[PDB]
Amino acid sequence: MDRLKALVDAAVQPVMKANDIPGLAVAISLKGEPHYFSYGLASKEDGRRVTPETLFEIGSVSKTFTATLAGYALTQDKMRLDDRASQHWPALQGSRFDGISLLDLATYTAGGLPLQFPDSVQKDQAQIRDYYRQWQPTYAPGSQRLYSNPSIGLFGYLAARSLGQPFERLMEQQVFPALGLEQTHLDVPEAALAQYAQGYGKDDRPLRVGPGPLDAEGYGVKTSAADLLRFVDANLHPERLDRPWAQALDATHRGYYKVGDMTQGLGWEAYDWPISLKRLQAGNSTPMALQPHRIARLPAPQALEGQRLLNKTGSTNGFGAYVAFVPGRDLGLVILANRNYPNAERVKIAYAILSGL
Amino acid sequence: MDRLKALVDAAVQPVMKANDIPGLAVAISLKGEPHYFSYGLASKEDGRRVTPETLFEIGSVSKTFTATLAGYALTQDKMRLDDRASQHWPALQGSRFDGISLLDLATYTAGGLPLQFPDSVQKDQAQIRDYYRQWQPTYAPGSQRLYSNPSIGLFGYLAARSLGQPFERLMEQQVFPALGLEQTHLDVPEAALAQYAQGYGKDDRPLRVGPGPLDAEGYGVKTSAADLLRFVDANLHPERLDRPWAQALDATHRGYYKVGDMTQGLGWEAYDWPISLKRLQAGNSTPMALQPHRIARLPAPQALEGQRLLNKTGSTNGFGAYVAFVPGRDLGLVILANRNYPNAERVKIAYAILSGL
Ligand SMILES: *C(=O)N1C[C@H](NOS(=O)(=O)O)CC[C@H]1C(=O)NOCCN
Ligand SMILES: *C(=O)N1C[C@H](NOS(=O)(=O)O)CC[C@H]1C(=O)NOCCN
Ligand code: NI
Ligand code: NI
Repeated sequence: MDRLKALVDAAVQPVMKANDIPGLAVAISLKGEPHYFSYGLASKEDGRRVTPETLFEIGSVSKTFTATLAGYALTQDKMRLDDRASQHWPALQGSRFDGISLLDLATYTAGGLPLQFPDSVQKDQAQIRDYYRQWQPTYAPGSQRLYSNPSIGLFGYLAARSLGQPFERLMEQQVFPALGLEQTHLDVPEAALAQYAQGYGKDDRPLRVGPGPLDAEGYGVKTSAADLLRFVDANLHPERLDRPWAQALDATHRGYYKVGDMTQGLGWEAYDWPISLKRLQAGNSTPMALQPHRIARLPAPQALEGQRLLNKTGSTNGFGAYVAFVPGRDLGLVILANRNYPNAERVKIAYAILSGL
Repeated sequence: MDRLKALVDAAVQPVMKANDIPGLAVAISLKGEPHYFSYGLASKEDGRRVTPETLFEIGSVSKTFTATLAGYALTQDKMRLDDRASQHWPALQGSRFDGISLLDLATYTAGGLPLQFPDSVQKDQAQIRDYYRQWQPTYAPGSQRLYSNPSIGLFGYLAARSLGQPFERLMEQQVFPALGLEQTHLDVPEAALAQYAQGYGKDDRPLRVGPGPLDAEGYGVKTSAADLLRFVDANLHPERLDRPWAQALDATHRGYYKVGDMTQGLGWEAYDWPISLKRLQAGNSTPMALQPHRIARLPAPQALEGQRLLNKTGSTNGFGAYVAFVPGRDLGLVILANRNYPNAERVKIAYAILSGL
């Protein structure tokens, strides 16, 4: 494995140095076997080292887990993607969500739901409900992609409602276990807190993510490199799971439209593979997150398999994560850092590694 | 026996409906007498009905047969569980299998051998050998249980080598006949193909298991409900076979360590009986098959008899099998289906039946 070791060292170390990244865990799945590389410090104050068991905040990578729950709800015939959103929450009946579908919410095409909830919306059922009740669209549903936590957040919350339980309960009791995961959480238990890395912000201050409205659905997962690769491996081989959970994962591997080179799935975003580093970086750039883009809608849902790269970026104030896999090559990659360093740099590491596998 | 009929019907029918199972064969050994219940279709195409003679793929239940061959090798003083793996295959000498025991391989504690051979390893001796020669442990031997086909596959293969014959020949010529079995096969003969059920996959496609490296050892057995109950009955009363085969069966009823509620034997996995449905389901859950678990090693091997439930689950892309017995209550159960439906559902059927006996 010294060959893989040399490749990963060469990819990681220059970027860790250039971005002053205290700690970074890599997990690679190659030819059906895991490989771990654990760099630096989980905490600068007490000098705890990064291991494959260190817990990191993965931020928006959480959307892939949220998509998995929604996938399950489909397999159980509890909801359908063409359902009107308000079908699954009576409180929204009569609002604009009578005419917005679950698919629109999942794929950020509801009509201009913002990146975040207004700063005034606290983590509170009534305030979240009221926000959606009063929300006035900027566009007609299904025409403009605008990356949005309130959009996919609602999708996840409605999936939970369709299954008749809180989102958090379903994730902790059903989803994580069904995926073969045991070190993956929405709220890190007391027993595992010693594994929780410290995050380091823009100003080098220690930071951990605080609560917010629909945080669990949008950006709330904490996990290790080892457990996140287990998730990637389930995505590569959904047959490691029970039938309905295999089907749930399959549902997150279906593309609905294109923006530039990117095909939008549930949570996952896909690309042809190979693709240039420059194009992959463009798909993961700040304008992709912050600008609205017209969508090019596929005539039918497209299976995101074969020679394709499926990926997701995620950040919190103190953390930067990236996950990617190539279904047709059985390659899987996880890079978790305890600094929020640029998306382009994460893609740089991933590309250098994947290019050499 | 309409009373047993009422119990079995009530346990089976709802689960068949819920999981869209085309065909399911139940065989129960109660107080030393067999009872068969045969539901639905062995093939949806030609409407052939399930009978106690229908052949199903039992997947990982095959491991109990593999363990029995190893049990025989032990009785014939051809190998010992403490033996270094490479003692029984000179080709592995100089590899990590110089420091891994037969017991490690049998009980999935070699140090991180994966669930499956990499898809790139073909059913070929050289490729299988090279895989093992190049393999590097994630963990120290004897410390972590990670369920693995290459692991127990090697155990069975090495047992065969110790006896001086191919694994397939030993199973067909010696093991199956010794157990009184005539409808149990690694490869179904032409004469019996009309009995071989069609399997039905995740997507409802007609599926039968295809060849793979060490498939015979890990998951390759096809058998009927009647023949598999005959095997269960041999397990309940080993003294019913020739002395060496009685001893071979006894060897598979010895526990070496615990993980949660489960005591690990050779092939067989054991629990106290009675135990809650919830706990029995956890023992047969996805995290059990996919997560590494630190083992709690027993001071000496524990005889798996009296008030205990010994069981094994098994699946292929198109089939789902479950077998269980309670030595101290002389109870035996076989449930074979031609759909790979969730482990928890199989346990639900079995628990409902066993609790009513
Ligand atoms: C997800 O991690 N997001 C969404 C967005 N950036 O998109 S990404 O480049 O695809 O990750 C803004 C940052 C981030 C969060 O919202 N993270 O949650 C912590 C602050 N709300
Ligand atoms: C055995 O049937 N296995 C082992 C594993 N699941 O464990 S079990 O729940 O104890 O059965 C994965 C699936 C399955 C197979 O490997 N089946 O053979 C076909 C794929 N190699
Ligand atoms: Ni594959
Ligand atoms: Ni008895």
